[PDB]
Amino acid sequence: AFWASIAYYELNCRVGEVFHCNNNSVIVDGFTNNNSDRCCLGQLSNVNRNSTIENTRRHIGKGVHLYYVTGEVYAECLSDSAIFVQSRNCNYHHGFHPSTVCKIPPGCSLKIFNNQEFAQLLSQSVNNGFEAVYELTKMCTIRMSFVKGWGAEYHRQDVTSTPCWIEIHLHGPLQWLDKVLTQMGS
Repeated sequence: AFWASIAYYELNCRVGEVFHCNNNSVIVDGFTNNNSDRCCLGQLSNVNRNSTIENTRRHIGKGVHLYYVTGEVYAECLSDSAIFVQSRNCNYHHGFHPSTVCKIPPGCSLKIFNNQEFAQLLSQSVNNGFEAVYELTKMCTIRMSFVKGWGAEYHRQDVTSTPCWIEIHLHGPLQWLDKVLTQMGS
């Protein structure tokens, strides 16, 4: 019923409740002043907040727009300020460092998830060990931050280093994975 679930974070401390998307076209903004399709970060709260965070939480602006189609996810940077994505899947696709972090230019869009490759990987690994088919678990979760980058070619080198970011859990890919592990024993 929910293709995914975005959990918002501030540095290393999670913030607000997990948002579940029962829509396919879901926007994640940061503006201010209840709303199905939109997931607004701006109406959230944190005390551990501060200047360094306050400042970034204003550049999120139009934020990001995630699209789920046919079993594939897309991300368009609606914010006047960049967006940084790290998807093991999106990477494996373009043959990137499996940990590469992708900068989606304001106005731009990128396919952070391809289901076809996934199902491929999955079956391509079932006959390759359990622990293998399991780490494919790491693929069902994408993590994107706002404004400030991280990982290689950045001062910040782990998402926890950024003032704000999200975590997107792809249930579809997670579901199968289980069903595969399950049948890998009985």
